[PDB]
Amino acid sequence: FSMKIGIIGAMEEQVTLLRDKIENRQTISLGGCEIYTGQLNGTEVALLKSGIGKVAAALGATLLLEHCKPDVIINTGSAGGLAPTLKVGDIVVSDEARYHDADVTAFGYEYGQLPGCPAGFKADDKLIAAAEACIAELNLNAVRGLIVSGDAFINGSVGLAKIRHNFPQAIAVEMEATAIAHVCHNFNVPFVVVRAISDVADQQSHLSFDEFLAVAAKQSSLMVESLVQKLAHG
Amino acid sequence: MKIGIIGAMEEQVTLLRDKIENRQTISLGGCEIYTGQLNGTEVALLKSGIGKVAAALGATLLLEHCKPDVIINTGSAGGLAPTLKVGDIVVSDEARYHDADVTAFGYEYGQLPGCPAGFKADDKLIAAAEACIAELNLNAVRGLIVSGDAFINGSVGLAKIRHNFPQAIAVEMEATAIAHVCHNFNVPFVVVRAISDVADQQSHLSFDEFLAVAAKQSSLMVESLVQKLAHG
Ligand SMILES: CSC[C@H]1O[C@H](O)[C@H](O)[C@@H]1O
Ligand SMILES: CSC[C@H]1O[C@H](O)[C@H](O)[C@@H]1O
Ligand SMILES: Nc1ncnc2[nH]cnc12
Ligand SMILES: Nc1ncnc2[nH]cnc12
Repeated sequence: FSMKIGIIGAMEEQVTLLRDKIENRQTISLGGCEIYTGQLNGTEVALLKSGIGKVAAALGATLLLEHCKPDVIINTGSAGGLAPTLKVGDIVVSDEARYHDADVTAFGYEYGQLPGCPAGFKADDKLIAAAEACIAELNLNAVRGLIVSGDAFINGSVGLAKIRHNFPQAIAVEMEATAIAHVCHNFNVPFVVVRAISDVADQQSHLSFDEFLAVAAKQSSLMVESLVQKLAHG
Repeated sequence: MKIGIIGAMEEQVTLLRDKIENRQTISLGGCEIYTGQLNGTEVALLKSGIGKVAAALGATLLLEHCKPDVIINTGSAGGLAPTLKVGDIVVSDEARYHDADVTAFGYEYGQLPGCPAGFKADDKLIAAAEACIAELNLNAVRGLIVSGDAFINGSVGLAKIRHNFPQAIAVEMEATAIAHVCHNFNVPFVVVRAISDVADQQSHLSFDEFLAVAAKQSSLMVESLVQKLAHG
């Protein structure tokens, strides 16, 4: 009864459903980001709409941490599926997060790793578990694994193949997860990514994203709502 | 007036950290902020770490806490403009991401949704920097600086930047992130960095050889600029 859960989403459509569910909501506007406070099923939450990309997410994650001091962070939104058994709508939960577009290999850093940072960032084990519990209880299809981020919308061709080559175990790709993980790592705050698949990152990813965002928002949202419930009670 | 200064590597901010008097260190979000005076001018120097997220994070803490009036981003860079040479100075007219790509939806290459395609550095700050470059007889170039989370070492990487930004004068890894954050906070900025390599196949070796040189030059520039900004 005194846990505050931070939730971060990039686009308005990706956070709109959850924003409308917040009881006693209030709006805080800062650094070009918006933070909704209130409760979601009796649980105190702080929902930030960050904007797209690594820097936007970092700026927002920093404002959320520094200002709302949430206990854990859940990054939601959509993603391009890379793992074979993923279909539009299915859930992906992060085990870990890595930048697919960071490269200081010229200095002997592991591909994806930035100097001063670990090669990848680990999601909180308990958060991952509660998320798997929800996945099982809602009976949805999900895959747990490495999620990779970059400042590009993958659309097949070279972009896609480079990622597949460098991160064969990557189960999905998007644009904010690793930045949020990087910031939480610095603030020593537990995180977990729970996203719904909107496309498969090929030549059709753009059209698929357009046709299925409502579906990904709904599916990811249901999971987040359920995860907050699960986390604060069980 | 308080001038905020951001640099990535310790080696890149240590000379400046040393001259700060009435010095205090604040440790937060895994970044260090050194507040005090640099030759009579109030400053806040942040060692951010390498890359866009590291810089965005550091910049946000700096702005949201020390509330500087302007931001000076320093450090080094890979020369792209034909006349640049190790030690030379590049000044930002503007900064753009060379690795952001959401063109699949119609944004300009390098542009992220919700942001202008590029971020303009402050005219006054640019003018002051040019006056210092002139007063110190330094060889410098002004123009577009492109940032990315990759160290450029010729080959395909360099080719991609030549192709999307034939006009870029230099490449590095934090500038646009800092510009982006200053944008959201309405804080003017300017980038002043020294060339440590020319981003070719030997950039790694050259970065290694001229580490110190870069640090000294960029530092000298920053001290002069701070001074000019605060006392004419
Ligand atoms: C419109 S670019 C794709 C967006 O959806 C996912 O959440 C990505 O991370 C990005 O925010
Ligand atoms: C060690 S990778 C190159 C570094 O020097 C420049 O300042 C870049 O921005 C990065 O911080
Ligand atoms: N294909 C893709 N690339 C990047 N971010 C995405 N988010 C959802 N689909 C994506
Ligand atoms: N070649 C290069 N690429 C990226 N950042 C740099 N900083 C200095 N040289 C660089």
